[PDB]
Order: sequence, then C-alpha cells, then structure tokens
Amino acid sequence: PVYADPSYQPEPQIGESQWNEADANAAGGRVLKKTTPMKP
Amino acid sequence: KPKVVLYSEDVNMETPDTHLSYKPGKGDENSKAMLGQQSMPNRPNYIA
Repeated sequence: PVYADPSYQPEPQIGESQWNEADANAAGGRVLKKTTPMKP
Repeated sequence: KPKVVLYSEDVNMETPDTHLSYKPGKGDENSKAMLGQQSMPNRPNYIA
C-alpha cells in the first residue's frame, strides 16, 4: 500500500506507456495553484 | 447484412532492419497489448 510522495510524485514526465491505453479508473497529476502566475 | 469483409491471411512476417523499442511484456504471444509495440530502426553499420 504505497502512495505517491507528494513532494515529487506524480512526476509530470511520466504517463502511460502505450497509445492504446484503457481509460484509468483512477489517475493523478500535478497542477499549479492560483497563486502562481500563469505562463505558457 | 455484411457491411465489411476482411481477406485474412498469414504472411512470412519479417523485420530485417528494425527492433522493438517497446514490448508490453514477456513472451511473443499475440494480444490486445501487443497492438502498442513500438518499433525502432537498427543502428547503421558500414563495413568495408
């Protein structure tokens, strides 16, 4: 029962390994808080 | 009524100048996962 270490996981450069992936029942990812200026 | 027809056949499958850059798992058994295998060209090698 290991969870993602929030300080660096999930790592933005890691995703699914194949083009034909089955929709995930549960997914994760990082996101920038509203307090960080938006840039392209 | 049939809308699509597929002429299925076996062929002498080869991959003489490429190798897999990604294989779902172990064993070369056909599966849905195998649809995502990735091929990569072999390294050039001039000999003379």
